[PDB]
Amino acid sequence: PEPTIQCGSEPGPSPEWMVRHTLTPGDLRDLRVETIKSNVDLEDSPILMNISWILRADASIRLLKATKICVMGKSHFQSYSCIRCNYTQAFQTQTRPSGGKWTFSYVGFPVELNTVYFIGAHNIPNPSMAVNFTSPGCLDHVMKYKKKCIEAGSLWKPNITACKRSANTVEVNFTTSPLGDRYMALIQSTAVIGTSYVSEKELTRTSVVVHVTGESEGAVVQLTPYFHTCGNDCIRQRGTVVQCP
Amino acid sequence: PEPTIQCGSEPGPSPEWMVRHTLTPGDLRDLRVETIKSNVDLEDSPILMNISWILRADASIRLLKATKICVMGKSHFQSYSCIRCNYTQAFQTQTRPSGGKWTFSYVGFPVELNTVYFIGAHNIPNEDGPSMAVNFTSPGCLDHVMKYKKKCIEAGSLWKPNITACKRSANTVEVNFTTSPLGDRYMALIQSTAVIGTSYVSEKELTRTSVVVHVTGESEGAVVQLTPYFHTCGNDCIRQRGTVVQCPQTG
Amino acid sequence: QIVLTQSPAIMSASPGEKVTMTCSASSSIYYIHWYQQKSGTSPKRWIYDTSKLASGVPARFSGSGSGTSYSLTISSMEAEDAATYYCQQWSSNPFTFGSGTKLEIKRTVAAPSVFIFPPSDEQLKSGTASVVCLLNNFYPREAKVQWKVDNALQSGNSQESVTEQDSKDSTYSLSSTLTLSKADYEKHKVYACEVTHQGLSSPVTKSFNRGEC
Amino acid sequence: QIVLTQSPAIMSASPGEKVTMTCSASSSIYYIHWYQQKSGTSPKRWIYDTSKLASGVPARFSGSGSGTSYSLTISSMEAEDAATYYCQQWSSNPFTFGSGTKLEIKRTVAAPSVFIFPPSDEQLKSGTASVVCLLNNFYPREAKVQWKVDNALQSGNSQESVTEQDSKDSTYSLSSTLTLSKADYEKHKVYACEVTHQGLSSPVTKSFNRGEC
Amino acid sequence: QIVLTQSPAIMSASPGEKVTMTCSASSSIYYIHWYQQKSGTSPKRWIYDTSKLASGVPARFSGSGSGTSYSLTISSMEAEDAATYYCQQWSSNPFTFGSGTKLEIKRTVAAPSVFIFPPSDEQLKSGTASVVCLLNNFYPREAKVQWKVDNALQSGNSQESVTEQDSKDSTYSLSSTLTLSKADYEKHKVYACEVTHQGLSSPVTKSFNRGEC
Amino acid sequence: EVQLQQSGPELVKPGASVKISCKTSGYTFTEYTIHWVKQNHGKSLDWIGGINPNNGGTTYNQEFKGKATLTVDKSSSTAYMEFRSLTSEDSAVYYCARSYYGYVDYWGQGTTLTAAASTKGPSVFPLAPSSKSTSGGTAALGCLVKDYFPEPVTVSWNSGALTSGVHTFPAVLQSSGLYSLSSVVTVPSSSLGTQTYICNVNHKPSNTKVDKKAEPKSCD
Amino acid sequence: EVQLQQSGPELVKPGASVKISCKTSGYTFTEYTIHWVKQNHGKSLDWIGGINPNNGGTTYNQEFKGKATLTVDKSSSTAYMEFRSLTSEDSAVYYCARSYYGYVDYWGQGTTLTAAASTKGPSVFPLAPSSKSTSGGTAALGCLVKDYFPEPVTVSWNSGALTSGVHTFPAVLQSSGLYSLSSVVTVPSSSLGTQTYICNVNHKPSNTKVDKKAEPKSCD
Amino acid sequence: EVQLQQSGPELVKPGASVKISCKTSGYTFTEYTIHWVKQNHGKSLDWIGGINPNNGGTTYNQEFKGKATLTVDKSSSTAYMEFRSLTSEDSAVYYCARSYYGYVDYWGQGTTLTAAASTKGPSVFPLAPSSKSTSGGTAALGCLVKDYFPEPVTVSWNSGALTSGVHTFPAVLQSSGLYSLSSVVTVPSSSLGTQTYICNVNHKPSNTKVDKKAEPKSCD
Ligand SMILES: *[C@@H]1O[C@H](CO)[C@@H](O[C@@H]2O[C@H](CO)[C@@H](O[C@@H]3O[C@H](CO[C@H]4O[C@H](CO)[C@@H](O)[C@H](O)[C@@H]4O)[C@@H](O)[C@H](O[C@H]4O[C@H](CO)[C@@H](O)[C@H](O)[C@@H]4O)[C@@H]3O)[C@H](O)[C@H]2NC(C)=O)[C@H](O)[C@H]1NC(C)=O
Ligand SMILES: *[C@@H]1O[C@H](CO)[C@@H](O)[C@H](O)[C@H]1NC(C)=O
Ligand SMILES: *[C@@H]1O[C@H](CO)[C@@H](O)[C@H](O)[C@H]1NC(C)=O
Ligand SMILES: *[C@@H]1O[C@H](CO)[C@@H](O)[C@H](O)[C@H]1NC(C)=O
Ligand SMILES: *[C@@H]1O[C@H](CO)[C@@H](O)[C@H](O)[C@H]1NC(C)=O
Ligand SMILES: *[C@@H]1O[C@H](CO)[C@@H](O)[C@H](O)[C@H]1NC(C)=O
Ligand SMILES: *[C@@H]1O[C@H](CO)[C@@H](O)[C@H](O)[C@H]1NC(C)=O
Ligand SMILES: *[C@@H]1O[C@H](CO)[C@@H](O)[C@H](O)[C@H]1NC(C)=O
Ligand SMILES: *[C@@H]1O[C@H](CO)[C@@H](O)[C@H](O)[C@H]1NC(C)=O
Ligand SMILES: *[C@@H]1O[C@H](CO)[C@@H](O)[C@H](O)[C@H]1NC(C)=O
Repeated sequence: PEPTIQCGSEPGPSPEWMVRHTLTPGDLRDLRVETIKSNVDLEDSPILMNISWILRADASIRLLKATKICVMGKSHFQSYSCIRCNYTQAFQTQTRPSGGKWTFSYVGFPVELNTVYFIGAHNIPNPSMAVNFTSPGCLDHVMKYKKKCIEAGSLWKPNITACKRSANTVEVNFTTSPLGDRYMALIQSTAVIGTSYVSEKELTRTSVVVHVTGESEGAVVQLTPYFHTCGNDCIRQRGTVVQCP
Repeated sequence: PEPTIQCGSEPGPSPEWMVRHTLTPGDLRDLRVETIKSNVDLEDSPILMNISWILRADASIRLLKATKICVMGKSHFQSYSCIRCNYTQAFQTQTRPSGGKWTFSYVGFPVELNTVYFIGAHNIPNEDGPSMAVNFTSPGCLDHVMKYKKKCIEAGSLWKPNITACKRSANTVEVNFTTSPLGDRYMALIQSTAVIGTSYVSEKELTRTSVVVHVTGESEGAVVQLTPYFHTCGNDCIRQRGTVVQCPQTG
Repeated sequence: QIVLTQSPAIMSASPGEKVTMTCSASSSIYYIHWYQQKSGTSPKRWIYDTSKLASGVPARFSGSGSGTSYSLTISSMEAEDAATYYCQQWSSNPFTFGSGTKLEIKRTVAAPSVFIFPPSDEQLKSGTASVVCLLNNFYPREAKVQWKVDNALQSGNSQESVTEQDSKDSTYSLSSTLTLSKADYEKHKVYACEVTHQGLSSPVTKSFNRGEC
Repeated sequence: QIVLTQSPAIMSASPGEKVTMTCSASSSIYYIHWYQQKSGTSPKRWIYDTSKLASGVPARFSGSGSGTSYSLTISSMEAEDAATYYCQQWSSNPFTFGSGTKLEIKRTVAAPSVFIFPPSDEQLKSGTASVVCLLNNFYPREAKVQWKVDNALQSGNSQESVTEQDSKDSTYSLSSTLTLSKADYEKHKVYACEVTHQGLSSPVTKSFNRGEC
Repeated sequence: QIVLTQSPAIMSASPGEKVTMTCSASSSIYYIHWYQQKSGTSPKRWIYDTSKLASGVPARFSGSGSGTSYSLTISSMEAEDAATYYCQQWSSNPFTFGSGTKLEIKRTVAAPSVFIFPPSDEQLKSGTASVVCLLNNFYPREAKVQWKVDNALQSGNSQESVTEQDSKDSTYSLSSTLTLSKADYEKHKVYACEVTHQGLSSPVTKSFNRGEC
Repeated sequence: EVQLQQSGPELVKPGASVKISCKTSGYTFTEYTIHWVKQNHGKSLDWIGGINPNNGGTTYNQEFKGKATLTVDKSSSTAYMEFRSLTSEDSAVYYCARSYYGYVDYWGQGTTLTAAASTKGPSVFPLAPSSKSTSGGTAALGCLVKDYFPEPVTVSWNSGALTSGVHTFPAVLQSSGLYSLSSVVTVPSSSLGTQTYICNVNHKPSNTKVDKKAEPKSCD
Repeated sequence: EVQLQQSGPELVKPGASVKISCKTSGYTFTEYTIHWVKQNHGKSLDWIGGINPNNGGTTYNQEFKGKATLTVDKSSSTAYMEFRSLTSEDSAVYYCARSYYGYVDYWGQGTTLTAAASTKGPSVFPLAPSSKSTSGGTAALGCLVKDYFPEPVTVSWNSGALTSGVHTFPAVLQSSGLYSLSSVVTVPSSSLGTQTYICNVNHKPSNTKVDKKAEPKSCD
Repeated sequence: EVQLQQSGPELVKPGASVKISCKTSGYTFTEYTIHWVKQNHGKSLDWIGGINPNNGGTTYNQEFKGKATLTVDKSSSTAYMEFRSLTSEDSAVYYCARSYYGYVDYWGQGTTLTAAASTKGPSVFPLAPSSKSTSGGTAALGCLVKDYFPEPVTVSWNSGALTSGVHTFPAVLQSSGLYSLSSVVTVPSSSLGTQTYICNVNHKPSNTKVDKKAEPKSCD
C-alpha cells in the first residue's frame, strides 16, 4: 500500500525557528500554498489553506516518518500554530509509482483578510521548506463573500451615473443599500474639487448635485457609504464624470 | 541496552567545579535539556527537566561507573541540586549493539518560568571540569505549553485582544481591542524606534473598545503594545502586540 | 566498477504528456545507452551513444547528458511506449546496466468489478478450501482487499496477485485467495470479500453463504 | 560551485538559420534560466524556468532540457538576436551563471576600405607618433594588419580595436595604431599598412611618405 | 589542554584531483571545525561541527572524523580552493587551532623570464648598490638564483622574495637582490644573474656591464 | 541479416552444470564481442561477461567468476556459456548479445534455465460463475491452478479461441514451496447457459496437460 | 512598471570604503529578494550575493563573503552593497537585480566602480582627412582620444548637428594603464574645404570637456 | 547581518600599553561570546581569550595571561582588548570573532599592532628597463623601496591605473632591522619611450609619499 498522512495539532517550537537568516536557493519549490473555498455550496464558507509539499527523491525519504508544518499570520497581529503529519507507512520507492515525486497536502489554517502568512515545514527526522502568501481583501472575488466584506459593501452595486450638469455642477445618481442611509459623493480631478452629503433611509435610486470648483469632465466620482460595521472605512465606489444627453 | 542507571541524592560537589572555567568550552554538547510536563491530564502541571546525555564511544567507557549532574540557577544563586547516577553494570561495548550511542536520561529538577539554568555533568572517575555542560533558559508565558500554567493564565497569556490599529491622521492612531474579564485598566502604546505615543483606557465591560493615541512620529508600520493591568501581575502582565496599518485598507 | 542509478524506478504517464527519466553513474563515462524491454521479449537498443536513435525509434524520444548524469526524454507519451527502459555503460569493466525505469500508462480512474468464488467441490475432497475474490479492470493499481468469515476479519491466510496493465484498456486486475482447511471452512457460513479503491465511494462487499448455490 | 558550461562560446548564424546553444550543469538542477545581454547594457531576462519566455521575447526562441543538460534554440536567426546569452541556476547555493554564448550575425564577405592617418603635429610636439590604419565595413572579423616602416616589417608596437557589428549592414571596422617615439618616427620615411582579408584577392597596402607636406 | 596536528603543512594539487587533509587531536574531542584563509583577509568559517558546510561553501568539500582523527576533503580540486585551511577545537580550554594546511594549485611547468637591473645613480650617491634580478611568472616555485660578479660567485650578500601564486595564471614571481657597498660595486664590470629552473633545459644568465646603458 | 540463435531451454536439478550455445550468422564472427546477460523473471539485467571471438579473451562480472565460463568456436561461428552448480537463484532467462563499441546492437532470443529438485503438475479447480446471482450484465468465471512446480504454467481458454476478457495472474509461491495461479474471464451472464468454457492448462516441466470445463453450479 | 535605479559611477581610493545603492519602485519592496552581480572587463557575470528585504536574510558567493556587505533600507525601498576595503581587483560594473524564485526578472542599470587614486583626462589629437583617407568620394576623419583613465569617454561631433557615417572604436587598454580610443566620421570629400568638423570629447570621471577642430591635411 | 568592526592599525612604543576595539552590530550583543585571536608573521593562529559580554566573565589562554585584558561596553555593543606592555614579540594582526558553540562564525577584519621604537620612511629607487632588449619582446621595469620601518608600504603604478603585469613583492626584513621590497611590471619594450611609468609609494607610519618616474637609463 501507499503512504498517506495522518495530521494532528502539535505544540511546536517558538516562531524563531522560522527566521531564515541564510537564503535558501530560490529554485527549491517543494512547498506550495493556495486558498480554497472549504464548502462550495455555501456563499460564505470558511477559507482554508491548501498546503502542498513535494518529497525529494533520494536516500533520506526512506527514513522519513513525519512532516511538521507551522503557519504564522501577520496582519494587525501575529498568529502561530503548528500541525504534525505522520506518514502511515514507510516509503518503499523514492517516487510514487502511479505519479511522479511524492506530493502531499493538508487543508486547514483558516485564512483571514489582508494577512501576510509565513509557512514553514520540516521533515522528521531532520526552516527547510518555506513559502509565504498575502491574503487578499474585500475586493477579491472569493473573499468578497465574507460577512465582514459584504457588510462593508463588497457586493453593493450602486450603478453610479455621474454627469456634468451645468456650469461647474455635477449630478450624481446612485442606488442606495439597505446596509445604511448616509452617503458622501465626491469629485476629484487633480485635487478633490467637490463633496456633498445625502441621507436616505429608503432602498431607492437617489440623486445629488455636487458643486465642483475646477473642470468636471473626466474626473473620478467617489461614493462613500457609512454602514454600521465598517465605520469610516467601508468600501467606496468610484466612477467617472461624463456628459449628459 | 544492558547497563541502566539508578540515580540518587549525593551532594558531593562544589559550585566551583561548575565554574572551574569562566567560559565553558563551547563544544561540550553531549548534554541536552528539554522541559516535560509532569502530568499530561493537567494544564497547571509541574514542569521538570529531562536531562539526557550520550556517552563517548571510546575505550575509557569501560572505566565508567557514575555520572554526576548539577543544575545551577545562576541568578546570584548557587548550585545545591546535584544528582549522582550510578551505572548498574560495566560497559562492554563502546556503543549499544543497535544504538547510535549509549544514551541515558534523568527527569527531575522542577523548572521555573523565564529562568536561566546552567547544567553540568561529570563522569566518575575522570581533566576535572565539567565533562558536559549546557546553558538553558526555561520558556516563558508565550510558550505553547507554559501558557496554560496558572501564573501565566492569570497574567493574560490566553488574552486575545485582536488588536486593530489604524493610522487616522498624521499624528493620531485609532486602536481597537477586546477587553478581558481579568481587568478593567489598559495602556495602549505606539512604538517605532522609540515610544511615540501612549493612551490609558478604563473599561469595566467585556466589550470591543476604541481609543485614540496621539503620536509624535511616523506611525505606519509601528508596533502597538497593549499592557493590561490584571491582578497578580501588577505591572508585569503579558503584553500584546500588533502593528499600525493604513485605513481604509480597501480600494 | 561503475554503477548506474535510474530514477524513477516506476512511473506512469498519460498519452500526450512529457516524460523524463534519469540515469546517474557513480563516476564519469564516455557514453550512455538505453534499451527498451516489453514483457516477454528481448531488450532492444533504443538510444545509443547518449543521444542517437536506433533506426525506426520514434523521434519523440531523445537522450542527453554528460559526465555522470544522463536522461531519456519522451516529448509526448504514447501507449506504445509503456515498457521498461534500462541504461547501460561500457566505459569501464565490468559492463553494467541500470536497474531500470518501468513506464506505465496513466488513464482515468475506473472502479473494479468485484466477484467472489466459493471453493469447488473437487477441491474440498482434498481437505483444503480456496476462496477467490476477483477485482477486474480497475485503475489505479492501488487497492485493498479484506477477508471476513462470519464477519470476523482474517489475516495471514490470503495471498494477492496483480496482472500487468491490459494492452487494450490499460486497467489492472487483482486476485485475492483465502485458503482454509475444509474443517474450518465447514464451520462458518458467510464468506465476504471487502474491496477498497479510489474509484468506489464506499467499500464494496461481495459475499456468499456456504452451500447456498 | 555548480558550473554551467556553455557551448559554443562563440558562434555566428545567418538570418533565417536555426540556432541551438547548450548549457551543461556540473551537477543536477531543477531549472535553468537564460539572460540576453547586448553591448553596453544590463542583461535582460529571456527564458526562465527552462522553457518559458520572458515578456517581449519572440517565440522563435525556445528552451529545453532537464537534469544537467539544457539548450536554447532560435528557430530563425534575426539580426536583433545577436547578443551574449547567459544561463543561470539557483538550485543550490551559490547562485551561478554560465560562461556565456556570444552569438553574431553571419553575412556575405565584404572587403575593407583601407585608410591611413599620419601622426598629428600636435602629438609629435609631445614626443610620440601614433600612426592609425583603418579597415572599414568588412566581414568576417578575421584580418591581418601588418605595418612596414621603410619596408621594415614591424611587430610588438601596434594595437588593434574592432567595432561592434554594424546595426544596418553587420560589418566590422578595425583600427590598428602603431605607436613610436617622436625620435623613431622622424627617423623614417615610408609608413605602410598591409591588410590581408578573405574579401581581397591580393593583400592591400596603404602608405604615406613621412615629410611630404 | 588539547592540541591539534595538521598534515600536510603544504601541498599542491592538480586541478581535478581528490584532496584530503587531516587533523589529529592530542586527545578526543567532540567536534572539529575548519576555516579557510586566503592571503590578506580574515579566516572564514568553512566546515563546522565536523561535517556541516557553511552557506556558500562548494559541495565538493566534506569533513569527517571522530575521536582524535578528522579530515577535510575536496572531491575535485578547483583553482578557487587554493588557500590555507586551519582546523580548530573548543572541547577543552584553551581554544586551539591547528597550524594549517597551505593548499596550492598545480599548473603546467613554465620557465621564468629573467631580468637584471643595475643600481640607480641616485642610490650609488648614498653609498650603497642594490642589484636586482627578476624571475617572472614561473611554475613550479622552486628556482635557483646565483649571482656572479666578474665571474666570482657571491654568497651571503643576497636576499630573495617570492610572490604568492597569481590568482589568474597560478605562476610565481621572484626577486633576488644582491647588495654591495658603492666601494665594492665600482671595482667590477660584469654583474650576472644565473637562473636554474625545471622549465629551462639549460641555465639562463642575464648580465650588464657597469655604467653602460 | 544478423541473427543470434540460442540453444533451447533446460530444466535441471540443483547442483548440475549446463552449457548453452549462441549461434551467430550474417557477419564476420571474429569482428564483434559477444556478451552474456542474465535476467531473472520480472527483474533487472545482469551482465555475466563477454568474449572476443578473435582471441578468446574474456572478462567476467565477478559475481559470476568461476560459475560461468565463456568459449567460442570460430569454425561454427558459435559462442558458448557454461554455468556450473545451478541453484534456484539461477533460474532465469539468459541472453547472448553482440557489441562493437560499448552498446549491444543484436540480441539472441534468450535461453531459460530452470533449477528444480522435482517437478509437480497442478490441480485445476473451477471458479464457477455466480449463476445463482445472474444478470447485472457480466459474469466472471475462471480456473484455479494449484500446487505445481517449477514455473511456468500456460493457460488458454477453449483451445486458444477465447482471448478477449482473459486475465491469467502471475504465479504466487505458496509457503508450501509450490506455485498457484488463477486465470479468469468475464462474459455476459446470459452466456452461462449457452456457451462452453474450458480452461486448457499446460505444465511442460511435468508433461501434465489438464482441461477443465467450468460450468455454472446446479441451481434448480 | 518595476524599476531598479542604481547610483552613479565612483572613483574610490584603494583601502577606502564605498556603498552603492539600488533604489526600487513599482512593487512591494518586501516581496522580492535583491541580488548583486559583478561584471568586469572580462564580461563574465559573477554573483555576489542576495538579501531578502523583509527579514534581512543573506547568502554570499564565498569569494565575496568578508568583502561585500549587503543591507536594506525599507523606508526608501533601497538596497545597498558596501565594500569595506576596495582593491583594484574590484574595478567593475555592479548590477542589482530582483528575484522571486530562482531567476532574476528585473535588473538595475549598473554602477561602475574604479579603485584608483586619481583620474586623468584625455589628450585629443586629430586624424586629419586626406586623400589617403578617402574612397568613393567619402572622406574619413576623426579624433584620437588617448591616455585617459578610467573609462568612459563620449564623443559627439559638431555638437550633435552632424549627419555622417560614424565608426566608434572601443577603448583599448594601453600598457601604461591608460585608455585610448578613436572616434571616426565619414563625410563627403568635397565638403572638406567648406565644412568644419569639431569633435566634442567628454570625460565625466575627470570633469573634462574638450572641443577639437579636425582639419584637412594640406598634402592631398 | 552580523558585523564585527575593528579599530585601525596602531604604532605603539615598545613597552607601552595599547587598547583596540571591536564594534558589534546585527545581533544581541549580550548573547554571544567574543574571542580574540592572534596571527603572527608565521601565520599560525593563537587564541588569546574570550569574554562573556553578558557578565564580563573572561577566560584567557595562559600562554598570554597578564599581558592582555578583555573588556566590553554593553551600551555601545563593543569589545575591547588591552595589551599592558606591547613588545616586538607582540607585533601581529589581532582578530575579534564571535562564537556559537565551539566555532567562530563571524570574524572582525583584523587590527595590526606594531611595536616600533621609531619610524623611518623608505628611499625609492628606479629599476630601469634595459636597452639591450629583444625586438618587440617584453621589458621589465620597477621601483626599489628600501630601508623603511615598520611595515607596511603601499605601491601603486600610474595612480592605480596600471595593475596588469604588476608584481609587488613581500617585504623582506634586512639585517639592518629595516624592510625593503621591489615592485615591478612587465611591458612591451616598444612602450619604453612612448609611455610614462610612475610608481606611487606611500608609508603611512612616517607620513612619507613618493612618486618616482622610471625611465630607461640615459645612454649618455
Ligand atoms: C489541494 O491541492 C491538491 C493538489 O495540490 C488537490 O489534490 C487534487 O485533488 C483533485 C480532486 O480534488 C484530484 O483530481 C483528481 O485526479 C484523479 C487522477 O488522480 C491521478 O492523477 C493526478 C494528476 O492529475 C494525481 O495528482 C493523483 O495523485 C493521481 O496520480 C482523477 O481521477 C479524479 O477524478 C476522480 O474523482 C472523482 C470524485 O472525486 C470521480 O468522480 C472521478 O470519476 C474520478 O474517480 C480527479 O480528476 C488531483 O489528483 C489531486 N492532486 C494531488 C496532487 O493530490 C486537493 O484536492 C486540494 N484540496 C482541496 C480541499 O481542494
Ligand atoms: C504523530 O506521531 C506523534 C509521535 O508518535 C504523536 O505524538 C501524534 O499524536 C501523531 N499524530 C497523529 C495525527 O497521528
Ligand atoms: C443603471 O441605471 C440606469 C439609469 O438609472 C437604469 O436604467 C439601469 O437599469 C441601471 N442598471 C443597473 C444594472 O443597475
Ligand atoms: C439621474 O436622476 C435624475 C433625477 O431623477 C434624472 O432626471 C436623470 O435622468 C438621471 N440620470 C441617469 C443617467 O440616471
Ligand atoms: C473601531 O471601533 C469603532 C467603534 O465600533 C469603529 O467605528 C471603527 O471603525 C473601528 N476601527 C476598526 C479599524 O475596526
Ligand atoms: C551510588 O554510589 C555511591 C558511591 O558508591 C553511593 O554513595 C550512592 O548511594 C549510590 N547511589 C545509588 C542510587 O545507588
Ligand atoms: C554556556 O555559557 C558559558 C558562559 O557564557 C559559555 O562559556 C559556554 O560556552 C556556553 N555553552 C555552550 C555550549 O556554548
Ligand atoms: C527524555 O528525552 C529522551 C530524548 O528524546 C527520550 O528518549 C526520553 O524518553 C525522555 N524521557 C521521558 C519521556 O521520560
Ligand atoms: C478581529 O476583529 C475584526 C474587526 O472586528 C474582525 O474582522 C476579525 O475577524 C477579528 N479577528 C479575530 C481573530 O477575532
Ligand atoms: C515571500 O517569499 C518570496 C519568495 O521567496 C520572497 O521573495 C518574499 O520576500 C517573501 N515575502 C515576505 C514578506 O517575506
